[PDB]
Parts: sequence; C-alpha cells; structure tokens
Amino acid sequence: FEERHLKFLQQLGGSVEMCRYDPLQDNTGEVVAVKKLQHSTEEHLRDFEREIEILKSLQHDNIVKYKGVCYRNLKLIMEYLPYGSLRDYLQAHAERIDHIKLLQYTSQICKGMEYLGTKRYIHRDLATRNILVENENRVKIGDFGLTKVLPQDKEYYKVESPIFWYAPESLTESKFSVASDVWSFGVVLYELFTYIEKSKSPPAEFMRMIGNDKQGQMIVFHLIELLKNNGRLPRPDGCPDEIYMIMTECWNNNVNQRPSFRDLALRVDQIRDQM
Ligand SMILES: Cc1cc(Nc2nc(O[C@@H](C)c3ncc(F)cn3)c(F)c(N3CCOCC3)n2)[nH]n1
Repeated sequence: FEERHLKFLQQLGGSVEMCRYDPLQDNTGEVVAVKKLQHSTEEHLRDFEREIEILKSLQHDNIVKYKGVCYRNLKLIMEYLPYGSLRDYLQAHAERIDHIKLLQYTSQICKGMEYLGTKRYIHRDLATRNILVENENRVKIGDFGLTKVLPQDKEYYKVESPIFWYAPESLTESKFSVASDVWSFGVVLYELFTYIEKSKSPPAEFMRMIGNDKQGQMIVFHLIELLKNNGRLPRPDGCPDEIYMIMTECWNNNVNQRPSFRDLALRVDQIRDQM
C-alpha cells in the first residue's frame, strides 16, 4: 500500500478514516478503513505496531480483516465494514433486530473470542462500540487497540479505562485474562438486550447504584465495593431469565468459576434454536 493512493472519503472516529485505495486513479479501487495516531509517542507507536501484528496474525470470520499497512508515519489498513459499530447500529435499527437476532450477534462474538483464546490473546475492551456490523447477518470484533498476548508461563497479564466493563480483579490488581474478557462479554450481552437505551448503559446503571453524587477517583472504589457485595447490572426489560443467568454467571467474582467461550457459544446457540 502506497499513501499517495489513499483518497480520503470521511472521518469515522487514535483515529479511523474511510478511504478509497485507487492506484488506477479510476475511482474503481476499493473503499478501506485506515487507522492512525492523533499525537504519537514512540510508546504509542510501539503498541500500535503490536496491534498491527496481532491483527495480521488473526484470520477469522468474526474478526475484521487486516489488509495492509503504509508509511515512517504508520497507517493500519483494514476492510471497510459498511454498517459501523454494533452499538450505533442497534440504536438506529431496533425495529428489525429481534431477540433471535441479538443471539445471532452474541454467538458470532463468542466464536470470535474463542478464536482469540486459541491464540492466547486477551482483548481487554469488549464492548458493543468495538463490534462492527458487516451486514444484517454478520458482525465482527473490529478493534484491537488494547489486546495483549498472554506470556508463555502465566495465563493472565498485568497492566483512562472502561471501568464499567472491567472484572473485579482488573479493577483491583490490573489482571486481565480470558476470564476477564468473559466478564466483559457478559456486559456486551447486557448491552445488546438493553438495546442501548442510553439510561440503561452500564455506566448509568452503575452510577445509579453507587449514587450519582459520587465523583472523580472514588467512583472506581465504590464500584469495587458494589461488585464485592454482589451488586450487579439488573436484568434489562424483556430479557428472558435464561439469558440474564448467562450474564450473572459471566459476572462471577470467582475467576475460574466463569464459563468458557466454548460453553457460551454452545449455550447461546441452543437457546437460539428454541425461540
Ligand atoms: C476498522 C473499520 C471500521 C469500519 N467501519 C466503521 N467504523 C466506524 O467507526 C470506527 C471508529 C470504528 N472502528 C472500529 C470499530 F470496532 C468500531 N468503530 C464507523 F463509525 C462506521 N460508520 C459507517 C458509516 O457511517 C458512520 C458509522 N464504520 N470498517 N472497518
């Protein structure tokens, strides 16, 4: 990839642009997504090149595809998935997204995570805003900016952050593992069944429980106490209990009592087929 051939189409959201890669200057070439860095240190740049090598290393159906790279001034290039983040897509198109449909995306995400697991990668940022929609029937894990490789010996890894998706051990000890991704997956499943009703978002609900008057750096500590005393995100409207139970089992204070992404994949599919 040569950067004089990337024609800028629009800003998408660290920064991501929609571009056309068009060496024939023909407007024929394909539209792609281009990630780069806003204000870049050699530290950010060193983690960005890891991300790039984590993405190239992954070839799965529910993981956005690596296309290439281009420089010097690094840009990451990936397939353009035309419907954007599952988080906005759900807000936009709730009327034609039914529960069978929620469960479809759910199982596509587990399958994507399962695959990550077999490479010993830890995602760290599982949330609906990092899931891309390719079309009505397919979603993909679409960002890997916080993903980490487990060390050969240890089966966990230590490190602003998305605290309302974090497992207790990540909040208290900065421990990230397949088990903390599962905790987070539970929050992703919660999200879906709330249909992203803004005041049912995990931050709004947790702040309600903590007290909205709580501020600054104490939020994280009160969140830690809530989770220790088995405070949890409530069952959202219309969520069938069987499905809430999957969430609550993902949100177990005990790390190895949490389900595997295999367990979850299969348990979601079986539930799917009975509605
Ligand atoms: C890497 C990538 C991003 C996309 N598509 C996309 N990305 C968006 O936001 C970026 C920041 C993003 N990247 C990765 C994610 F996982 C989630 N979001 C959009 F906003 C959007 N839209 C489509 C056209 O209307 C605007 C929304 N479409 N395809 N491939």
